[PDB]
Amino acid sequence: YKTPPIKDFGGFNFSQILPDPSKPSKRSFIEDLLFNKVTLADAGFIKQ
Amino acid sequence: GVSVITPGTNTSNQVAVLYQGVNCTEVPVAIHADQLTPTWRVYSTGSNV
Ligand SMILES: *[C@@H]1O[C@H](CO)[C@@H](O[C@@H]2O[C@H](CO)[C@@H](O[C@@H]3O[C@H](CO)[C@@H](O)[C@H](O)[C@@H]3O)[C@H](O)[C@H]2NC(C)=O)[C@H](O)[C@H]1NC(C)=O
Ligand SMILES: *[C@@H]1O[C@H](CO)[C@@H](O[C@@H]2O[C@H](CO)[C@@H](O)[C@H](O)[C@H]2NC(C)=O)[C@H](O)[C@H]1NC(C)=O
Ligand SMILES: *[C@@H]1O[C@H](CO)[C@@H](O)[C@H](O)[C@H]1NC(C)=O
Repeated sequence: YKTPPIKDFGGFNFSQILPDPSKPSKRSFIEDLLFNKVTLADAGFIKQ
Repeated sequence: GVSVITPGTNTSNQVAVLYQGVNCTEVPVAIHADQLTPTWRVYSTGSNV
């Protein structure tokens, strides 16, 4: 499903939780903060 | 690791082979010139790698 462009929600906004097109990964503000906070290990990248 | 992909014995005999976390240069290096664990090599020619 795709969210409509216009955020007419009776004043209840959701931007922070909504995905961000600007970010390379269309993630929520909050979820970006979570990923930043986690000191993740075993990144599982291709390496070499 | 190495894995095989098949559509079923009855269905066909065309198969695919996957080299895990390994990209498509060293696999060419695995040509039959140097004998690695997988003896069969007919597919190392590729043409669709
Ligand atoms: C969610 O609530 C906010 C505010 O209630 C709605 O608009 C937002 O308003 C603030 C304040 O203007 C903006 O934050 C910052 O404002 C300064 C003012 O100088 C500006 O220079 C910054 O660049 C920044 O905009 C905010 O940008 C603005 N938008 C958001 C998402 O917070 C908002 O429309 C409500 N709806 C949504 C979907 O967030
Ligand atoms: C319903 O959704 C639409 C779009 O968000 C908005 O409608 C507005 O209604 C007022 C009249 O009350 C008009 O003056 C505006 O022109 C309408 N805006 C748009 C973009 O068409 C509004 O958010 C919500 N309420 C109504 C009545 O439509
Ligand atoms: C292959 O397909 C045929 C009919 O579709 C079926 O009879 C046969 O059991 C299948 N072979 C298997 C399950 O090995």
